[PDB]
Amino acid sequence: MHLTPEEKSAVTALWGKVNVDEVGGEALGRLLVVYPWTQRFFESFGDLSTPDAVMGNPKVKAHGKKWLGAFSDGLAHLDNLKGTFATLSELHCDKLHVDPENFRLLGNVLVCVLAHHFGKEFTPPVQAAYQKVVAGVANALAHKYH
Amino acid sequence: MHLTPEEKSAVTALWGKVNVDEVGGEALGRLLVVYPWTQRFFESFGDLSTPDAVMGNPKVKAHGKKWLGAFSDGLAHLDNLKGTFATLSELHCDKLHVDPENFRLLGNVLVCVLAHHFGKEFTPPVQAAYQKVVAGVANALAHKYH
Amino acid sequence: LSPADKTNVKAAWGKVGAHAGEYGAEALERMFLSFPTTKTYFPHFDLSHGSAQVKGHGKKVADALTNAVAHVDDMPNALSALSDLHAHKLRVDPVNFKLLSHCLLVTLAAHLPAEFTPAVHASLDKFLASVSTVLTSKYR
Amino acid sequence: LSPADKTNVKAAWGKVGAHAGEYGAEALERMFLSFPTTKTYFPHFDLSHGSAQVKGHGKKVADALTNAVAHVDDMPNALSALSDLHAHKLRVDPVNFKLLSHCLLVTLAAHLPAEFTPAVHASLDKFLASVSTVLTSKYR
Ligand code: HEM
Ligand code: HEM
Ligand code: HEM
Ligand code: HEM
Repeated sequence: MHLTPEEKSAVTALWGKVNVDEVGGEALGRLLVVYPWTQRFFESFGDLSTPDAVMGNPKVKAHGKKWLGAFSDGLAHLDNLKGTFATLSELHCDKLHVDPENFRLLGNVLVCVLAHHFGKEFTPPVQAAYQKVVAGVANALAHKYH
Repeated sequence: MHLTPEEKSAVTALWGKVNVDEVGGEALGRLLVVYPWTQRFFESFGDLSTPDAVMGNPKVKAHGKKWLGAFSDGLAHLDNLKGTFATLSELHCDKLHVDPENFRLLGNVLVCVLAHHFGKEFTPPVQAAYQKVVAGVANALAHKYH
Repeated sequence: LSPADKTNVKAAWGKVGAHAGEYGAEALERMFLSFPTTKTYFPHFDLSHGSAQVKGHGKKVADALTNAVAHVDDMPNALSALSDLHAHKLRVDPVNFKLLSHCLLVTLAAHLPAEFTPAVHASLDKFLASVSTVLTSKYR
Repeated sequence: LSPADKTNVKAAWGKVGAHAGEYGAEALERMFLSFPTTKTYFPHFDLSHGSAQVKGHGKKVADALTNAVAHVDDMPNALSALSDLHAHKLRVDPVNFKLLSHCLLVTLAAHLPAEFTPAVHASLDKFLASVSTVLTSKYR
């Protein structure tokens, strides 16, 4: 995706401060809590009845590091998100059957987490840059749905 | 936009049967009736209080031929919708201030009009091909918004 | 829904008559082809044209809508059971209800040349939106 | 909104205190930058950072929300006048309300480190969705 040099550096700079493990589990957990219907893909994770139960669930945390880790390696290839996520896109469609709308919801929750985590450092321009990124990633992941 | 040869021929074939004047006015009229808030861009058209008033309004019909005509010439350039509508995109943003969401609503109303007009000939596969086209046109028109 | 909307809905749905189930299957087919992402919810179905599973599901959907029309002045209670079902088990993302509503309008338009007037078109869109709102009211 | 949602909302909005207006302007700025299309509704505003028009509008938006919180058990009536206004004059497409709601949550998240817990986050999202539903209820 095409990002200005300014947006490029802004995203890269903030991400160097991110604890991938923690943020990944935090974002996935808030997804399951704020949009309960997304729990349909995680019946095998166990107890997800309460926020506390969701945030303290070991499977949620493990998966947290997993998806965000892939997301992270994606930031190293902003010039070709489609190509970078082609295989994962095929996987979420043909085998996991995940409605692409979910990628967008997770993208927005991720933004909320970053703002909560960084406070005033997550300025409006920084947010705008990240909104472009998450939208780009969501589209790259939905690209091979058929 | 990339369309299979099958979708290509399906769109082209049906469009040869379209009365641009009539369909354009019909679609624009139904837009104004079904989604009233879109009337905000046509205060200068006069009386739009009732469906009858809207469907029988001369300005609505004139504009009808106008946008659909541009839409029509667009079908002759499915390989480059962005390039074909660049100027109109800049116009709707900088001078007309039209929220891009409106292009999508009009695209769906157009599909309803075609189905109403052609009946059984507007088969599911034909609809799918047209849904791709209108989405492609809507994105091409929103491309230069800033 | 204004009283006029209620009148247009009942008139249009009456014309549908016994074709309801058949129109419900067509709308589903139109949805699966036009919006491929909606297929993620039916990985267990044979989604080929003329599939028995699609026709059967089409009638259930159609029957529910018919129930909604007969109880338009009290839909939340009339669809209570379906609301619980989509909210707690099926868990279909809300965005998808607008896609099906659109395909249902396309289907009605293609079969009701005389009844699908601009006014009726408007009332049916509001009606399906109200139905969708009821079906997702218990999600959170 | 469950009674618990009503408690979380009031607690979170209380903390906002006198900063409401200031948070309302920030959210608007976040919206205009992240979702450029929303600018089509303010061609008459100077939309540069720190603009007086944006700060002023920010406070009006913030004041309305504060009114909604104080009357959460009767929002339709409490926002009746604004509902008429957006439906009959402003005519902002419904999709845009979700964009602002998102930017308002981002704004609260950035300023309320301790209060923005997963639960509160969930209640605030439902609250803004309810507000948006009320503001667009009279569109058709
Ligand atoms: C940008 C966001 C996302 C990325 C980058 C992503 C990435 C991944 C990766 C790397 C895997 C592991 C694949 C493997 O097992 O080899 C995966 C699995 C999976 N993802 Fe996604 N994912 C994303 C969003 C989502 C969302 C929103 C959902 C649904 C709410 C989802 C549901 C799943 C599920 C259920 C699995 C299988 C887990 C397992 O088998 O243990 N993913 N995803
Ligand atoms: C694919 C759909 C659309 C196409 C191809 C299109 C095309 C056009 C064209 C060819 C013009 C004439 C430009 C000129 O005056 O030189 C125009 C004008 C305009 N369009 Fe669009 N348009 C589309 C959708 C919309 C929508 C959905 C709205 C808003 C509801 C809209 C509102 C307007 C307005 C207000 C004008 C100015 C009319 C005038 O000055 O007389 N257009 N459009
Ligand atoms: C007007 C809107 C809709 C109505 C009235 C409706 C109605 C129904 C009804 C009556 C059932 C049958 C439940 C049973 O077997 O007891 C059902 C099942 C289901 N619905 Fe909904 N539905 C609607 C929209 C949707 C949408 C948008 C989707 C997703 C794209 C969806 C997906 C499903 C699925 C997957 C099932 C279960 C299928 C199965 O039995 O295997 N529904 N719905
Ligand atoms: C939580 C949602 C929202 C609330 C509570 C809200 C509240 C308000 C209030 C109180 C006013 C002041 C009216 C007056 O001057 O008397 C207003 C004006 C307006 N609103 Fe809404 N609004 C909301 C969302 C939106 C959205 C999504 C947009 C469009 C992106 C929007 C666009 C406008 C515009 C353009 C005006 C008039 C600005 C002017 O005075 O020039 N509003 N809104």
